[PDB]
Amino acid sequence: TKPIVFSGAQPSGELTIGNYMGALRQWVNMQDDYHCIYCIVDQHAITVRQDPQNLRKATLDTLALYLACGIDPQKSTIFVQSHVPEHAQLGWALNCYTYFGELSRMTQFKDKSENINAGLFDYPVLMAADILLYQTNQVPVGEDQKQHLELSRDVAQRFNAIYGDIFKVPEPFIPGARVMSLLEPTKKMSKSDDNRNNVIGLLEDPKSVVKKIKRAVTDSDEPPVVRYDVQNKAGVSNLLDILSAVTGQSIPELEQHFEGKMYGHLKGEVAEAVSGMLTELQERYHRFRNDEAFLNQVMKEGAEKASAHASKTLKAVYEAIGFVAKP
Amino acid sequence: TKPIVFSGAQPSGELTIGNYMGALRQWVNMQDDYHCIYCIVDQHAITVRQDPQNLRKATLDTLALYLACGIDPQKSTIFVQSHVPEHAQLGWALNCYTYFGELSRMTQFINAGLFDYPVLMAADILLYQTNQVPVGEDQKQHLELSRDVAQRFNAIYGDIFKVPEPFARVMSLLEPTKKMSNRNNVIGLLEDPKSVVKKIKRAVTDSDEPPVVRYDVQNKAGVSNLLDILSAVTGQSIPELEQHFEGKMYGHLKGEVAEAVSGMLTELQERYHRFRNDEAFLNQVMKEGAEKASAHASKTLKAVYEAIGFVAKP
Ligand SMILES: N[C@@H](Cc1c[nH]c2ccccc12)C(=O)O
Ligand SMILES: N[C@@H](Cc1c[nH]c2ccccc12)C(=O)O
Ligand SMILES: [Cl-]
Ligand SMILES: [Cl-]
Ligand SMILES: [Cl-]
Repeated sequence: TKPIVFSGAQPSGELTIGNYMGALRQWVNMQDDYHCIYCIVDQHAITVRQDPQNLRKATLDTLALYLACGIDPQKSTIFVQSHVPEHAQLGWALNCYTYFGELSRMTQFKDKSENINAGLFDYPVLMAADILLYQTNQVPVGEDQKQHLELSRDVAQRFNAIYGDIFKVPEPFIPGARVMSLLEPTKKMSKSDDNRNNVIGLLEDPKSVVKKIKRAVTDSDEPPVVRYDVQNKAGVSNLLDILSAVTGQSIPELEQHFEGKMYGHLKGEVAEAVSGMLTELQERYHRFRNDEAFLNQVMKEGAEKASAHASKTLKAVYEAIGFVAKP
Repeated sequence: TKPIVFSGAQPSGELTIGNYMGALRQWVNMQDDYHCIYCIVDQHAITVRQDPQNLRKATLDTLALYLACGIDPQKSTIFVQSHVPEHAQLGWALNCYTYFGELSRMTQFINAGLFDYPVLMAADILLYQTNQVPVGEDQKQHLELSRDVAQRFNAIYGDIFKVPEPFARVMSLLEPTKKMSNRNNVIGLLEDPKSVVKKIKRAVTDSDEPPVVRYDVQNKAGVSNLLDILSAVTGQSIPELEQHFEGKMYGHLKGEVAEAVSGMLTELQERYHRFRNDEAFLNQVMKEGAEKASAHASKTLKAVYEAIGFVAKP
């Protein structure tokens, strides 16, 4: 039986080449060997105040972007969280099996903190419901969500001890390419960066892409030497890693290629490689994003697959708890 | 048209005549002056540890008992809370418009459900455009939170919610200064006439010599409470009962109270056992009640989701 993988996607409308070449692009090629579920978590998004029109548009942006990256709605389950009522239903039930102190001591809650709302406090529980609803075996998680996945595992184990093996206990599972910040090559490229000159978005205009890459930090070696050395030449190594990730050429092959050349040549090839990659992705993105009837059909079928799987686990949860079954 | 009243009923099943003749019986008679909604709140019940079988049984007990008292599932909306997903859905959304300090400052307030259930209660009420909510003094603070959250959300997004408003003296048989709510203080609605008469016989009375059937809450609390119970059941004003009991002792009063209470309870109990043992009938009531409740509630939930900025579920 295929492992079940659950991934939450904030409706931001933004991904970086780091997110894509590092995580998503590889997952696109694993949709046949895993049961991949992608959930656009608009219910988590409103734990911070959102402009309503931006939220709706960014939900569709994110959907069209995942489709353009290659998520196939036939092979995978992709949907909008609020379209599947089971997420909020199980979220409430798991509140009653979650300790108050488990939530009050979350780093995200103290790091987001009297002008705080209960959704910021409670969103770890909704996250646990998102995962446990689908008998999830694996969850891709960054270091910042690690504490949240641990709670989901603790709640699944706590519930199972009381009522039987109802939930699968999820595990972290992070498999690709190493993409660092353009002006700070010792820090991973992050979509949350304040300095946007460190980041290349998948939907960034190609003109701005070449500009940012030409600004990418390199070293003061005289004469310049294009070789991979992360400790001494972090900037040059980062550009080599990005170029290798886009073109498939190995680092040694690129080194021989740039023997005797300046860092400007490396930046030039990186810029046109990345720009070409974003050009292909953006052609697909605009096709999908300007056909909102297609997007609606994807959302409808995705939510129906999601609800059909999710309601099996919710019904088992309600039976164990002692709710009268819905006729 | 008719104002909407929302009432949450905990799945307990063991109501007293104080509950019935104080609140639920008048409620039953108001089903055509109001659009009455009765929600059996099993999702609130699990904020404290519940035995699964007892929770399931008590949910059905409450439904059968409310029907037996005269709640009409065609005139009113009666349903089990967990059968209507819109309650949890709006419950989560309203968490994001509730201050954490509002919940921590709650007097009644350990799992997160016990901390967060006031938000779910606000969702329960606001889903149905509720005008009035009958609340005990212990829930007054909860109702005020629901008003604050509704006004706060409306100020941000427009007038989506209606701001709700708050909407027979039966005392303990052994200590009549406290209300009937030690089961010897209590007369349950599902209590056989033999048990009812025995508890009423043990009801405290004064020591006036000669004993007098007169209403006096200061000096004759026990006798007055018995006159209150009889007045509630028969419909006779207390002064009429005083004239009727002139020259009679407290044994005569207690015998009349027992006969009247048991006569009322045999009607309710015959209906309760007919409904309670008919699983198909209860399933039909819960099914139609959930469908009515969801159709009403989905209207508010869809407006909330549209205002907030969610893509509408296609
Ligand atoms: N909290 C996650 C989003 C999320 C919700 N549910 C999830 C389940 C798995 C992974 C991520 C998620 C984030 O901010 O990124
Ligand atoms: N918590 C309430 C039940 C309830 C839930 N939601 C409500 C809304 C209105 C009135 C009561 C309720 C009680 O214990 O009685
Ligand atoms: Cl990131
Ligand atoms: Cl460097
Ligand atoms: Cl009471």
